[PDB]
Amino acid sequence: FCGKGYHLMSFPQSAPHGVVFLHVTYVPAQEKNFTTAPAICHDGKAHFPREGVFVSNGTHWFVTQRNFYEPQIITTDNTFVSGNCDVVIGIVNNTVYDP
Amino acid sequence: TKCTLKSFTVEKGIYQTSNFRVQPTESIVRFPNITNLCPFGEVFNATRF
Amino acid sequence: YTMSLGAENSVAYSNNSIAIPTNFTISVTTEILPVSMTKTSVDCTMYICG
Amino acid sequence: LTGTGVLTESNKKFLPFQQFGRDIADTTDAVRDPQTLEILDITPCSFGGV
Amino acid sequence: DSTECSNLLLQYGSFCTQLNRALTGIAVEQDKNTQEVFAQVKQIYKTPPIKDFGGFNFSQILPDPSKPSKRSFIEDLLFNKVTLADAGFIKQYGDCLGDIAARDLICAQKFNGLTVLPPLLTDEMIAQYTSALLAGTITSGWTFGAGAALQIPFAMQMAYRFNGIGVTQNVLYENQKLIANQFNSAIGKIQDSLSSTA
Ligand SMILES: *[C@@H]1O[C@H](CO)[C@@H](O[C@@H]2O[C@H](CO)[C@@H](O)[C@H](O)[C@H]2NC(C)=O)[C@H](O)[C@H]1NC(C)=O
Ligand SMILES: *[C@@H]1O[C@H](CO)[C@@H](O[C@@H]2O[C@H](CO)[C@@H](O)[C@H](O)[C@H]2NC(C)=O)[C@H](O)[C@H]1NC(C)=O
Ligand SMILES: *[C@@H]1O[C@H](CO)[C@@H](O[C@@H]2O[C@H](CO)[C@@H](O)[C@H](O)[C@H]2NC(C)=O)[C@H](O)[C@H]1NC(C)=O
Ligand SMILES: *[C@@H]1O[C@H](CO)[C@@H](O[C@@H]2O[C@H](CO)[C@@H](O)[C@H](O)[C@H]2NC(C)=O)[C@H](O)[C@H]1NC(C)=O
Ligand SMILES: *[C@@H]1O[C@H](CO)[C@@H](O[C@@H]2O[C@H](CO)[C@@H](O)[C@H](O)[C@H]2NC(C)=O)[C@H](O)[C@H]1NC(C)=O
Ligand SMILES: *[C@@H]1O[C@H](CO)[C@@H](O)[C@H](O)[C@H]1NC(C)=O
Ligand SMILES: *[C@@H]1O[C@H](CO)[C@@H](O)[C@H](O)[C@H]1NC(C)=O
Ligand SMILES: *[C@@H]1O[C@H](CO)[C@@H](O)[C@H](O)[C@H]1NC(C)=O
Ligand SMILES: *[C@@H]1O[C@H](CO)[C@@H](O)[C@H](O)[C@H]1NC(C)=O
Repeated sequence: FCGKGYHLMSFPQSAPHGVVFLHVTYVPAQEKNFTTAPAICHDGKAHFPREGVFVSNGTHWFVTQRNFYEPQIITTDNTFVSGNCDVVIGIVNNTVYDP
Repeated sequence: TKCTLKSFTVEKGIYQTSNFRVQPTESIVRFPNITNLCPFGEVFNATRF
Repeated sequence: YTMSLGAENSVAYSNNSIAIPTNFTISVTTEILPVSMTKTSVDCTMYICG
Repeated sequence: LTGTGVLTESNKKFLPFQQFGRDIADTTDAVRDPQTLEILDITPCSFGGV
Repeated sequence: DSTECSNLLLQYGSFCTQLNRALTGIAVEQDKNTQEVFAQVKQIYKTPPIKDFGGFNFSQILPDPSKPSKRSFIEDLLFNKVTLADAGFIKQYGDCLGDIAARDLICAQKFNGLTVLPPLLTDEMIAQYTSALLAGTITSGWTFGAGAALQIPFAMQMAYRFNGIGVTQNVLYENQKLIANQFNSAIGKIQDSLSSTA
């Protein structure tokens, strides 16, 4: 609607019989593949991400926001628990570290 | 404005009005300086056509 | 020529794979949009009579 | 050529075989006066820009 | 068939030229309408082979590569339902009234000058835009036109879209099979409704 990428700002400028918008937008680049999971079964209970997604680098699991790779250690503050892990399809086994 | 809108009540705003204000009172005729009469006697009253 | 529909590229879909960016660019683009046109009117007495 | 309007002095130049002037081709603007050979341009009496 | 066609053109040509400039502006407006509806994102994504859509059966809207046409099943039903010029006017016109992509010069003669201009976007190019929109949507979600489409599993996109309506992801991930079955049943009821000739 207001430029390619994620919109941030738009600056109007007057123009002969019109207006010119200077759209300042966020264009992502240098993407990386990651092995992702919907939830994590720890201690017999499923942990779902409060914000972001569960991805893995090598054999270590982190939670990151979707639009930028910021690896954060999986924490009980970062996740929420709902039910058991027998019902979630695609759940992986990992530990949820507590502060 | 009333004659342009064909109504005795006009509303608030601007209105473009056609000309009714000026009427010509004098007429001028300008012809070339010609004195002699045309020879229609030669054309019309010739002995033989 | 034929009209270009867009940039040809492919994306690899998998049930356990995601793509997350590691960098970004801040891009300023210009979009030009007309707002008004030339306001014109006709004068009736000059148009009809002259 | 009969009409109703106002005349001004014009800076136009006429060829010797030309008598009337029509830049818009539906209104006679410039004319050559028959007695004095000055060229007078005719604008309408109606000031409709009101 | 006038003998004095040049004089008739000199006396009445600019009137028809203005009217034809109005009709051409209308036709260009129709082309801009088609572009602003279908060509919002000018990126063409190839249709993926059907592989792990989370139980969501998209085969009726996502087009098959086996057919020579780019259309899908539901699209085929939509174009088969609306026959062009299937109206009383067809008997007099001979289908000259609408674009069959085969209209010939004889139709202009029948309509006294009136011609039907073909659209700028071929129905193949509209079906390709629709297929690119579908493939990009299913594969990526919101990152489609943001540039650099970022692959994501469809279940996680559905979890994010439940987060959009204020429902936690556990509702989806506990009831994924039920939601997929409901979606497939709704798609089947739409197909049967389009196939019912109503
Ligand atoms: C994935 O990335 C994380 C974060 O960089 C790695 O975790 C750290 O890696 C460094 C270098 O290997 C170690 O010195 C730290 O002790 C690690 N800390 C943690 C959180 O364990 C992680 O090793 C990477 N995994 C793989 C296998 O690539
Ligand atoms: C996650 O770990 C649990 C054990 O903590 C696994 O559950 C066991 O899996 C083995 C092999 O399938 C079975 O023989 C046991 O009967 C299971 N025990 C339980 C507690 O159910 C579970 O399969 C692992 N899941 C993943 C994704 O690897
Ligand atoms: C992301 O890309 C930007 C450029 O778009 C990189 O910025 C450059 O950083 C290097 C090293 O610090 C400088 O030498 C360049 O002058 C910078 N260029 C610009 C455009 O400012 C940035 O480092 C990249 N980040 C990653 C992680 O690749
Ligand atoms: C999605 O549903 C369609 C039907 O709407 C499935 O197509 C059927 O495939 C089966 C064989 O598996 C045939 O017996 C049917 O006759 C097919 N119907 C039609 C009209 O094609 C399609 O296989 C389903 N997709 C998946 C993978 O579940
Ligand atoms: C909510 O309603 C849905 C149907 O809209 C129920 O789903 C059915 O569940 C029963 C029992 O598990 C199954 O026999 C049916 O096959 C399901 N139907 C569908 C469409 O999948 C669901 O159980 C209801 N939930 C509650 C708590 O009432
Ligand atoms: C991600 O994986 C696909 C297929 O495995 C590959 O085509 C693509 O280049 C990969 N991207 C990165 C950034 O590794
Ligand atoms: C992804 O697909 C592969 C191949 O069908 C399958 O083995 C795997 O279990 C699937 N994973 C999930 C989470 O659906
Ligand atoms: C036309 O000629 C006749 C013959 O001389 C003459 O009697 C008459 O007056 C003339 N009429 C005019 C108008 O000159
Ligand atoms: C026309 O004749 C009048 C009367 O003698 C004279 O005043 C005027 O100058 C003449 N105009 C010419 C010769 O252009």
